[PDB]
Amino acid sequence: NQALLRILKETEFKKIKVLGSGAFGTVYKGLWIPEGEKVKIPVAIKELREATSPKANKEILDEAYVMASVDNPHVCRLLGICLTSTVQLIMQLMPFGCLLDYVREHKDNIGSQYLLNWCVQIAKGMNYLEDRRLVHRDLAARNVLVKTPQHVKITDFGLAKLLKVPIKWMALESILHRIYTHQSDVWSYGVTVWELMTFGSKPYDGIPASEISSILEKGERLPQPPICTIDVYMIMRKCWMIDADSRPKFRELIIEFSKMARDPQRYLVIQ
Ligand SMILES: *CCC(=O)Nc1cc(Nc2nccc(-c3cn(C)c4ccccc34)n2)c(OC)cc1N(C)CCN(C)C
Ligand SMILES: O=C(Nc1nccs1)[C@@H](c1cc(F)ccc1O)N1Cc2ccccc2C1=O
Repeated sequence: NQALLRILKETEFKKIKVLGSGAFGTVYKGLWIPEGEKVKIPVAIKELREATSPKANKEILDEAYVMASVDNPHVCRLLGICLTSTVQLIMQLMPFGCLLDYVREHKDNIGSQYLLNWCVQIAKGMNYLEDRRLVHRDLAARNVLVKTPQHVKITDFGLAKLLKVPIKWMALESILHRIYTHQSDVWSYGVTVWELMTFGSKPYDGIPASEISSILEKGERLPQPPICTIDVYMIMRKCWMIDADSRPKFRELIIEFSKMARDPQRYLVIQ
């Protein structure tokens, strides 16, 4: 469906300032000024480094059409694309940033209701992606954007396969065998929840990435966050089982966290 994706000209968007760096390009804050329109729309612009992919623009545009057809409240959608010597991707701006920086900036004012609400919404977005046969591969708190404090969306899924490796978020079968499934995303979701329950701590802080596979093979896992009760830590612990098919499904994670969101004081102990 070609109509869903905007083909932009260089004069239809302007970069204002730099938001951050991705794995393959810089993300800017900018304005989208559609031709023959009286609108100037705040957007996020990601410009890929030139000649970083082997695929030509014809194949990259075909892949971008898929990213422009997702229809879910908790999943980001590609708005436009500009095909010059470099590819430039345009998306709606999320004014509050990524969820990792948000829980760090607002650590003192975040209660149990917010945290369990985020776990449900992320599992809903991931469950929609599994239904659409899309594998994320890079699910982390840095890739969960905040449109408003209680409305989050998942971004940058399928980026590796559509075109330096995030070891501390990957399932063990992905580290050892380069296998990426929807159950492989369940592992990363478990780490993402761990980032939120610790209010943005770094997983395996101080441990080199080359030792991570040895640590997981020994049986070590991320420690229990202090605010988590035993019922909450066991779920994220089950996301880290060696057998990917013994991990919980996203449909089950939605139900488990939704029930806890009914009685948030019973499951998260926050001062
Ligand atoms: C933790 C990363 C982050 O996203 N930080 C911020 C994001 C903002 N808005 C926004 N909107 C849509 C898409 C993105 C985006 C997507 N990708 C892949 C990104 C990579 C790096 C950075 C942004 C990316 N971002 C935003 O708008 C106000 C602000 C921030 N932060 C918190 C400001 C940090 N920076 C200025 C130092
Ligand atoms: O554009 C993206 N992120 C951005 N952040 C700031 C501005 S754009 C990212 C992406 C966006 C989205 F809504 C959903 C899934 C995604 O994978 N995509 C899409 C795409 C298509 C073809 C080649 C590269 C990319 C690529 O990197």
